[PDB]
Amino acid sequence: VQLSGEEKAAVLALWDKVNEEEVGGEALGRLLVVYPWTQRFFDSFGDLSNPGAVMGNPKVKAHGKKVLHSFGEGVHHLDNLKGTFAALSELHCDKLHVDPENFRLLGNVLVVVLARHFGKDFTPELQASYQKVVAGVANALAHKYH
Amino acid sequence: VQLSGEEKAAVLALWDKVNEEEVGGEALGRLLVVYPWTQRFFDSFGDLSNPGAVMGNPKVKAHGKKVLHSFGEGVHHLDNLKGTFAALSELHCDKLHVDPENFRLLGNVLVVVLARHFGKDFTPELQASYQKVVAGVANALAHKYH
Amino acid sequence: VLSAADKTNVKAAWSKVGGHAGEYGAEALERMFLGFPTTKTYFPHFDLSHGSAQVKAHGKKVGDALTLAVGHLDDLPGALSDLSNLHAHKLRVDPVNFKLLSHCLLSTLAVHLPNDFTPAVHASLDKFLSSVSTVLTSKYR
Amino acid sequence: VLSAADKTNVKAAWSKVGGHAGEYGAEALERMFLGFPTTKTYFPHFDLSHGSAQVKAHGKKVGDALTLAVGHLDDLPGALSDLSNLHAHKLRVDPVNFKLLSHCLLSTLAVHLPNDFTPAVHASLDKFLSSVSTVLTSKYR
Ligand code: HEM
Ligand code: HEM
Ligand code: HEM
Ligand code: HEM
Repeated sequence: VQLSGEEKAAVLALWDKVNEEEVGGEALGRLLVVYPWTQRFFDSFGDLSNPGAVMGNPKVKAHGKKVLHSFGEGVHHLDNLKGTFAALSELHCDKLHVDPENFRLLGNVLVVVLARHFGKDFTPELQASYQKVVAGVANALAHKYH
Repeated sequence: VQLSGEEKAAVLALWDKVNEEEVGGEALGRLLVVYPWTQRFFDSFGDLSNPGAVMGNPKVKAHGKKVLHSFGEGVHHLDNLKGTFAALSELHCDKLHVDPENFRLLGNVLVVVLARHFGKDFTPELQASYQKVVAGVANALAHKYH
Repeated sequence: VLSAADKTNVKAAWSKVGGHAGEYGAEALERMFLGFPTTKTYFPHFDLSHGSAQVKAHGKKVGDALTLAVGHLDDLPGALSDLSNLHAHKLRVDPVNFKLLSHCLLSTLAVHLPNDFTPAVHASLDKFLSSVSTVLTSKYR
Repeated sequence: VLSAADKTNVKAAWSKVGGHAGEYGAEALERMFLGFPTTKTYFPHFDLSHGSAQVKAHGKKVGDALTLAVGHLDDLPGALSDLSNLHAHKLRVDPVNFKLLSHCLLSTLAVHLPNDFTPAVHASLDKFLSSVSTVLTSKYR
């Protein structure tokens, strides 16, 4: 992605404060609720009929944590996004056949979640930096589509 | 991007039968008429008030041919697109500020125009092959957006 | 979306389509399956081979559905209410897919009615399809 | 299309915004200009510096426009008629930019109303913004 030296410092400093479990569980949960068609990929997780059942589902929280941990790998390897997500790109594109637009949706949902947990500390300047990182992850995951 | 050995054959074959004088101008015109907001980047072309003026405009055919031309350069350098359109990339990105999504829309109308021109010889297989070429070109012009 | 002028174009243009709606729906589908693989996901039980009796049959369903809508442009949310529940609530189809079908459909129409597919009709038929897509992906209940 | 549950969610959440719609509009715009530089292109005559009084003034217009929309959920096409003609015919704003402003509005709302910005609310507010974006980009009816 390549951000100013100062930006990296700012992005990395916020991530030291992120609880992958809380944040991930909410991010994946909101995705399932705000964009219901994403539910099709998780029918095995169980009852996702309503927001209360979705936020409470234990598999949603568990898979949510895994996803956020993956973002963390991206945040600590901003110089090599392509190589960092190569395997996940094959899984999501070739094997699961997920449309690339969804990666961006999850990226923005993630940003909204961070905004809700850090409030005023999530300044418009820090967010701008995070839209770059998030945009970066999305393209790398969509790399197998090219 | 990648196509079968027999794919490039059927693709390049069709491209030889293309009227570079027309196709270019009809693709751009249809783009300007079906998605009106794109007219914002072509004010200096003059009258674009109605479909009759656009398809008749002289600068639309002229510029149209240039566009249809760099597309051919795409049909040939398929396994090194990032390089071929590298300069046009920093052009539409740095100067013009055109949103990546619009390259996809022009690619699709180009496809529809080819469809109107070759009728049944433009088969779903052939169309499928061209969706690959259309997708790659679009992705290459977007490389400078990170 | 869908102004007085668009409606006139849609009604008129579908008129040129006539009873080939069924056949065009089938061709459109085949172009979609071959052109955009991600869409094969929603039809695990189908025979996606060239010439399928399921595809052709389904294409017919899509065809009448569109003819139905063309006759209720003033109340698409009502006439299509059932299909909306099917695609958005039951099947949960991803909205991006609707743009793909729409594209493949217009491409099919360009193939068979090259002289009726003028830039203006092209523009009207695109809006019509977007509106139908919004209703089917809507979950207004 | 907004459902009944969505209309109720929107009218309720906006009750929480209260008289801060204008401030949130300004922050939304400030987040958009720094987060997606391309959008500045549309404001060549504005002073986009930080804390600009020009951005605060405009942010207020946007805030009011949205409070107006919340009052006419049953007929957005009619209540926002003039804004549509301004954004689609004169300004010719690329529709993509509306998604960017919507995401920045939601982000801004998550920051100021952390306890009220639930999943359900988030979901409805998003349908609402897409619905408003549809109207403003359409050269409709
Ligand atoms: C920001 C982009 C995303 C990231 C970083 C991400 C990351 C991951 C990771 C790390 C796994 C777990 C792999 C493992 O346990 O071995 C996974 C699995 C999977 N992802 Fe994603 N994902 C993303 C977006 C999506 C989207 C939008 C969908 C849904 C439409 C999706 C559907 C799946 C599915 C179905 C699995 C398999 C789940 C399982 O059985 O564990 N992912 N993803
Ligand atoms: C498939 C994607 C496209 C291709 C291959 C393409 C190709 C070209 C080429 C070859 C030029 C001429 C540059 C030169 O002669 O030095 C150009 C210029 C330009 N393009 Fe594109 N373009 C594409 C998409 C777009 C889109 C979607 C827009 C519309 C928003 C756009 C707007 C322009 C403008 C305004 C110019 C400047 C023309 C002038 O004033 O001379 N292009 N493009
Ligand atoms: C122009 C838009 C579309 C229209 C008008 C349409 C119309 C229809 C109709 C009428 C049915 C019900 C037929 C029956 O009762 O057996 C149906 C079923 C179905 N549609 Fe669509 N559809 C559209 C788009 C989509 C899209 C984009 C997809 C996904 C790629 C899709 C996937 C399906 C599936 C899986 C079924 C059930 C198939 C079966 O089990 O027989 N539809 N559609
Ligand atoms: C949520 C959707 C939006 C709403 C509710 C909205 C609302 C408004 C309003 C109320 C005005 C009226 C000014 C007046 O007559 O006093 C306006 C003007 C304008 N809007 Fe929007 N707008 C939205 C999105 C956009 C987007 C996405 C852009 C482009 C990035 C845009 C660009 C403009 C511009 C440039 C003006 C003219 C400003 C000036 O020169 O004074 N708008 N908008």
